[PDB]
Amino acid sequence: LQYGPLAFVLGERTTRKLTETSKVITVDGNICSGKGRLAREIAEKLGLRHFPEAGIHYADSTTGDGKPLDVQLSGNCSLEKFYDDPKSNDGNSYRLQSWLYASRLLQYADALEHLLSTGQGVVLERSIYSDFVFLEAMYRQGFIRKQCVEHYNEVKKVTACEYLPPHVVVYVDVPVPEIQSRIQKKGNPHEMKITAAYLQDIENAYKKTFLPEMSEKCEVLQYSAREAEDAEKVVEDIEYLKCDKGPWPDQDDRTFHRLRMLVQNKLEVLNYTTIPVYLPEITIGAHQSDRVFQKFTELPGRKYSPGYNEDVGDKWIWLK
Amino acid sequence: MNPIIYTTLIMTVMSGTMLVMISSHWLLIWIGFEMNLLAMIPVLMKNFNPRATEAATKYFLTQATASMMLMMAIIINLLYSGQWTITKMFNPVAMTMMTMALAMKLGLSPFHFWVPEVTQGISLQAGLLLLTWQKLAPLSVLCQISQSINPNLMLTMAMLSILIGGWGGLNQTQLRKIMAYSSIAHMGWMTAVLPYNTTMTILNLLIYITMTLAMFMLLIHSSATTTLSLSHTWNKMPVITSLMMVTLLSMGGLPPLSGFMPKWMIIQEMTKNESIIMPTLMAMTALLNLYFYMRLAYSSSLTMFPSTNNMKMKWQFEHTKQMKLLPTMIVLSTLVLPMTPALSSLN
Amino acid sequence: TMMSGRPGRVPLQFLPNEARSLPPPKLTDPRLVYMGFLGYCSGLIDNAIRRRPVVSAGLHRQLLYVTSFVFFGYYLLKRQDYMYALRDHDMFAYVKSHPEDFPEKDKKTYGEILEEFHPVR
Amino acid sequence: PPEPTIRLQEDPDPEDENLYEKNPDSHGYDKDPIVDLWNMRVVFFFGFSIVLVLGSTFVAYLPDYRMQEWARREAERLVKYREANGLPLMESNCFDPNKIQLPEDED
Amino acid sequence: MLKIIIPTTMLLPMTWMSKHNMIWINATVHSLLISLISLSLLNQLGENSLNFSLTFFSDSLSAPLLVLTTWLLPLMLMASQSHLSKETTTRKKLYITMLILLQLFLIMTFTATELILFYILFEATLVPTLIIITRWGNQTERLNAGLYFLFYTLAGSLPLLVALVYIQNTTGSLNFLIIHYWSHPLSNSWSNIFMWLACIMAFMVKMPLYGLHLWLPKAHVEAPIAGSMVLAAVLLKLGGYGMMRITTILNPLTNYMAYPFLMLSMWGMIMTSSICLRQTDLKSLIAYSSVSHMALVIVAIMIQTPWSFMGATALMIAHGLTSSMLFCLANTNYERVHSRTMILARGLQTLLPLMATWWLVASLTNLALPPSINLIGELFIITASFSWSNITIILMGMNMMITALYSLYMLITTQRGKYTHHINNIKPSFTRENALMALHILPLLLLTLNPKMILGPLY
Amino acid sequence: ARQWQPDVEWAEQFGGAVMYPTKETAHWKPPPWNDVDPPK
Amino acid sequence: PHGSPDWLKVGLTLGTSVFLWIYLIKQHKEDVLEYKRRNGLE
Ligand SMILES: CCCCCCCCCCCCCCCCC[C@@H](O)O[C@H](CO[C@H](O)CCCCCCCCCCCCCCC)COP(=O)(O)OCC[N+](C)(C)C
Ligand SMILES: CCCCCCCCCCCCCCCCC[C@@H](O)O[C@H](CO[C@H](O)CCCCCCCCCCCCCCC)COP(=O)(O)OCC[N+](C)(C)C
Ligand SMILES: CCCCCCCCCCCCCCCCC[C@@H](O)O[C@H](CO[C@H](O)CCCCCCCCCCCCCCC)COP(=O)(O)OCC[N+](C)(C)C
Ligand SMILES: CCCCCCCCCCCCCCCCC[C@@H](O)O[C@H](CO[C@H](O)CCCCCCCCCCCCCCC)COP(=O)(O)OCC[N+](C)(C)C
Ligand SMILES: CCCCCCCC/C=C\CCCCCCCC(=O)O[C@H](COC(=O)CCCCCCC/C=C/CCCCCCCC)COP(=O)(O)OCCN
Ligand SMILES: Nc1ncnc2c1ncn2[C@@H]1O[C@H](COP(=O)(O)OP(=O)(O)O)[C@@H](O)[C@H]1O
Repeated sequence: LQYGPLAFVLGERTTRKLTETSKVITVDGNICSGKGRLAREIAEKLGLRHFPEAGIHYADSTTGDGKPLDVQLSGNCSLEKFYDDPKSNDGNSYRLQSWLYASRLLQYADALEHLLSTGQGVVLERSIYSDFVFLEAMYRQGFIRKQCVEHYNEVKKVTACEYLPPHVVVYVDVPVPEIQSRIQKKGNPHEMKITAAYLQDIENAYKKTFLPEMSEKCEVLQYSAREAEDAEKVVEDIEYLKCDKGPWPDQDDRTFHRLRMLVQNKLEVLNYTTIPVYLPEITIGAHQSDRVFQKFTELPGRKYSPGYNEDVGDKWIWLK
Repeated sequence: MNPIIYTTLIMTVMSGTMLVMISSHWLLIWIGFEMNLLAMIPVLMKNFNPRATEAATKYFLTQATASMMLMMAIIINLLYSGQWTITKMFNPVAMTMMTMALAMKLGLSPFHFWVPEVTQGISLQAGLLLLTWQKLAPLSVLCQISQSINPNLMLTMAMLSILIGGWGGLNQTQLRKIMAYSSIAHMGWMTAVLPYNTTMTILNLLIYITMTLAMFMLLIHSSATTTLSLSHTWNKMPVITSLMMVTLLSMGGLPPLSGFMPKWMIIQEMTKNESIIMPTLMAMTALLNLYFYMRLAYSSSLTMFPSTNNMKMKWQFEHTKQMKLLPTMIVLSTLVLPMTPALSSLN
Repeated sequence: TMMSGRPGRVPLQFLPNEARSLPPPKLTDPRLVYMGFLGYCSGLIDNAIRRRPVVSAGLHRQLLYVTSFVFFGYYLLKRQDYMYALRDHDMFAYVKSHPEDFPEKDKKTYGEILEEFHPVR
Repeated sequence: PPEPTIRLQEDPDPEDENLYEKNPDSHGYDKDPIVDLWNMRVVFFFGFSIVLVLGSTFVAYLPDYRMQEWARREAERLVKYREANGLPLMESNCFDPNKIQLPEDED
Repeated sequence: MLKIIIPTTMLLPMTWMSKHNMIWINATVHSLLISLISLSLLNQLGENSLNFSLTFFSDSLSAPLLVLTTWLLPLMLMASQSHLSKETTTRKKLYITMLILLQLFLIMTFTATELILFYILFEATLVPTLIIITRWGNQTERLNAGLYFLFYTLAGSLPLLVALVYIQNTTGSLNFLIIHYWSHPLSNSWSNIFMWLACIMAFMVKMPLYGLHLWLPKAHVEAPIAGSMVLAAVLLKLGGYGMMRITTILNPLTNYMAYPFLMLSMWGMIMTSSICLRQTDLKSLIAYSSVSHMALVIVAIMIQTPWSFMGATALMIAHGLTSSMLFCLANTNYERVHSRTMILARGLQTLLPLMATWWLVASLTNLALPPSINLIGELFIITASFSWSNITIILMGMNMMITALYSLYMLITTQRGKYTHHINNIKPSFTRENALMALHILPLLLLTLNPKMILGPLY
Repeated sequence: ARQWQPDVEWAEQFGGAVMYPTKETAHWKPPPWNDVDPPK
Repeated sequence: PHGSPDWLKVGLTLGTSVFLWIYLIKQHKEDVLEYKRRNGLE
């Protein structure tokens, strides 16, 4: 019995499962920061569930086998090519940005579904909120055009007007020279090509816009590089603050039921990520779409429904 | 809203329609219309937004005016003959006013202006319910008094409705407005045979309801509202586009598909009463409906429009909710021509 | 025709008692076979929409579709045949009861009938 | 104008594949040589050998249902009978006058 | 008849459960087998008909058209085998399904003892054709062509439905036997004039008549090869067959209602023959040739004499086969050239001799050379029109001369002369194309031996 | 060598508010992707 | 998802189909018997 209006009618009330410990938390930081390490510690200490940052092949992990598919069949973009050629002629920058934003939207929907179904809270890296800072960095550096940010804004507003912002925002602050040194120490051959201006734009786009917007409606915990190492103080700060300004207290059983119906059925979640606006960076010709879709169908467990694949090994096909 | 409240409101709408259909008193019929209107408004406003509110208020104003006109007609009929039973109207003015009231309720031209806007403002589910279920009470009332209706008024209103639906469907791009104009044209077709044979009216109503239910369920399945959103569908579920094109061809009156059964039969009936010019005019007018259906089919299935990159992610997820009776609706709306004589069942 | 107001009609009976005086349709009726074919088409379309192996996804579901369609088709055919029998019975009774309006035609032979001849040239 | 001048992402137009280059004796039917050869065989056998010849002979030897020889024999007998007895061959009136009744005019 | 209809229906499950690399073989073999079964229908008798049952009957007018319809499908499959190489299995199966549905609808149409069933299938033949034209078409004008083809036909044929139901209301039956036996003269009245126009225009639009032929060049140019052959060979004969079936109730009104259509056809034959001379396209030229021949058939049917009907049937069959062959040859040229222009590729006879022979034979047959059935039908219609009026011979002779001129122009421009230098992808002709041309042409030279099989019921 | 399929330029014809744009309706705007208007 | 053949639904569907077929056969037999009785054939 999957969740539905009937289950809500009989027994399924999601306001009972919330026990003041849910507290959906997003840990946001600058490129190559210690936030990932910090997020893991918070989830371990508070008993929540940690969601690793959504990448190019995040959606491939949740459908069928967790093994990622080919780059052509999932994303059609690469981060290394963006680092090597930020001003690539074939519009790789926007395609990467949109695929990452939609992956983050899917991850947020999955996290909300888990929270509402189980009651155990979640910890996230950069969410759909704060993802616009990378777009601003790309635009100011000149990587993408203005129509690009207009389309991104349209998609973002349409998709995000239906989700609850996170309870707590945790920000790790690292100065630009320090993270440049960290990048040099990292050793990834593509990452030292990141210009200092790009990181400065990311940081000041974080500080000037995202932080006040989260502050006016949520709780903000700005942490420096040193003081973020001690997770005990972070957890104590998380417990001490009380959430009374966001929409979460105003939600009831009916609104929670509507949100739980929305977060599952991922097609509606991703419905507006493919609005019919034809930018050259994201649009695909008919022949290319046909060929790629045909190649996708030939994958082992993708021709039919999940339970109706003979080659994978599903049996009793003629009676399901 | 709460699922229990939504179910209760739907039951109340159906109960109002049933009360209209099973009652032999004018006052009880008016009560059924009032109950239907009262419970139908929140269904339009299930998804709260300014467009839904404006559509709901337009619908309320039109329905309230129609109900008041209907009550005035009932009062005049009672005055000139102390009878409450729904039978011969016994008065020309009362019959004329009741015909206008039922035209307002149905959506026949020139009282058709509210249908496209109400359909556009409200959601697909609300629109589907409004387009098919609402027609049952006014059509039943019109069938019950078909022996008294003036043929001139009904025939001219039906002709105007067909013309207006055909002309207005050409311009629209949003699918909901196309469906509204399609409904207007189909009702112009269906009410033209009321003075002659009500069985043809019922048969056309059933066929139209099946076709529009199938098309609205297909539109809900592939969540598309504008034409381009429908053009994007072929990249994910080509079967849906193919079935939608077949249903669109059926809705245009192309034989041997099911949609040809009513028109043909209706023409036959009007030929038995030595009415030749009008059926020809309505056929050449339905050619316009066929044209914009064909344009929609060209946009949707017969050609492959450019896609979008993010659509790749939609390839990995399946439709979680499946609506039952969709295959049955498609089959009934496409391949039931060879069983045409079953209309003798007085359906 | 408007047999709705026909006297002695039960308001909500699908098949009146007198309809039992007519031969039931054979189980191998072509129309019943067509209803079975419609049911099979519905089953195939249901398999196609759900993204399942179209021919051999659910045999029980296709069987249920076929059986339901055949059942409804059989009863619908019985009602249709009864209604047509009623129409013919009323027609014949009325033509018998009003001999004045349906006079016997004075039978004539082509030998004593002058039809104009239009040559084709 | 930093626009890429590319309207959309598209595969390049592929060049036509010659069926002879990878397979001489290509028959122009299919790229799989065995299926191709058998397609040619069945097409030639059922088109020329079975239909075009057996069907032609069948049509040639169709029984005379049009009744041409029967009509010739009937005409021969009629002509012989009418010549022997001095009758004037073909008759002007298709139907005998006595059977036919003409409405009187009296005008 | 069900021995023919049932196997055509079984062709669909046969195709859909075939292996991915064996659909063409099975479809071709069983289509040819079906054609052999259809051969039995040809043995007509001088009496009424082969009344199989209450729903289907066969005449000596329906038999040749039925045999041609059943014979065309294997050729359509062999023609479509070329450009569908890079197509997915589902779409190829859908294409074969459309072709099979078209054949089934045509087979049910040509017998159709009742006129309403005939009309229903006559309009049912319109959906698979439109899908084929608008889906598997190369040019971007296939959409406009499909719209023109749909609406030109439907606007003409919609009043026909009203006329038919009116006739059923008054006459009481639409069965063709009862209609023929109980026929009564049509008085000269405005209502009867409009009944005549309604019953005639639906078939004259599809033939097509000059002035309503605008849809035919578009539909023939933008369609794929199989759609082109099925349009030129069988779909054009529906109008003439319907007209010869339905003119049995329009007498004696036709005696003076045929003047506008006779004049239109007798002048449009000259106009389209002249148009063929100045043409930059091959498929358009062949389409206009088809228009000219169908105008001649219209004249023959409207004359309404036994020789007219015999010549009309012979010309129908001959033109169907010849136009199908010409479209095949044009498609084979276009596949190598990829341009579809007459003067872009020249002197192909030096490079492809056997295809030059096929071109010569097809042009000679189109040129109405004796003793081919093309000239048999042509000459019968000429003699009948001469009996109608002695002045028609001028127009008919002018048409004959222009027909010869444009046929030999088509042959010379594409075959003779010096080859174009900058084309080096003219590969040797496959066995498939040669077999296709042979199977197109041999039935014509075989039917010239037994003309009585295609001379219609008035033989 | 390739079957023609609609491109962006062909698809933009159906992207307007209504077909056959005129002077009066040139200033009309398509409804939002979701049926929600700004609260202003 | 990870779903086994639901034997409850399969059993219900088979039972419904078999019951409907048996009922149809019995109804046809009774109808033909009643018609033969009324018309006095057998
Ligand atoms: C696509 C075509 C429409 C299909 C509609 C859906 C089919 C499923 C419906 C299931 C059965 C319907 C009714 C249920 C049976 C019990 C109800 C029964 O008692 O009603 C009787 C009546 O039965 C129904 O009317 C007959 C229903 C049959 C509808 C099918 C006819 C469609 C004809 C063309 C398509 C051929 C069938 C295609 C496959 C279904 C009482 O008649 P009566 O109260 O005294 O007269 C009222 C009407 N008046 C007022 C005008 C006089
Ligand atoms: C390559 C170089 C040449 C090599 C070849 C050398 C050999 C020369 C032979 C070629 C032609 C020479 C002429 C010889 C003709 C003799 C045969 C002829 O007399 O038979 C004809 C018979 O032929 C057939 O009638 C014609 C063929 C039938 C046409 C059907 C076509 C096959 C089906 C394919 C589909 C059709 C598509 C179009 C549908 C309409 C005429 O029949 P008929 O004189 O009376 O009497 C027959 C015997 N009777 C008395 C018992 C009755
Ligand atoms: C030396 C001989 C020269 C002449 C040879 C002529 C051979 C002609 C063969 C071609 C025949 C054409 C097909 C004819 C089909 C029409 C007739 C058909 O419908 O009749 C059916 C009967 O058809 C036959 O039973 C089957 C014939 C099918 C096969 C024909 C032979 C060639 C088949 C080749 C198939 C492939 C061969 C193997 C390839 C690998 C049903 O008959 P029915 O309506 O009950 O009859 C009632 C009257 N009765 C009672 C007196 C009988
Ligand atoms: C454009 C491409 C081709 C399309 C199809 C063309 C074919 C359509 C043409 C119609 C055929 C003829 C129509 C009427 C024929 C009747 C003879 C009549 O025209 O002649 C005179 C009739 O006089 C006048 O013509 C009256 C009619 C005038 C109004 C008709 C419109 C004329 C021009 C319109 C042309 C538009 C054609 C295309 C429309 C889209 C004789 O006078 P009278 O002997 O006393 O009456 C004879 C009839 N009776 C005996 C039953 C009484
Ligand atoms: C490619 C485009 C071709 C378009 C073809 C359209 C024109 C077809 C010809 C006219 C079609 C309508 C005719 C009506 C159908 C016939 C029914 C009939 O015959 O009944 C007549 C009725 O006749 C009519 O009603 C005809 C009215 C016509 C109204 C529609 C006019 C359409 C255009 C007319 C001019 C077109 C003619 C030339 C068209 C050329 C092609 C463009 C008998 O009347 P009763 O009631 O029985 O009277 C008996 C007691 N006295
Ligand atoms: N919208 C985006 N655009 C470009 N790159 C992104 C985007 N989102 C995430 N990334 C990439 O994800 C990588 C991991 O982020 P980061 O947290 O800084 O490193 P780590 O996971 O080691 O802590 C980074 O290299 C960053 O560039």
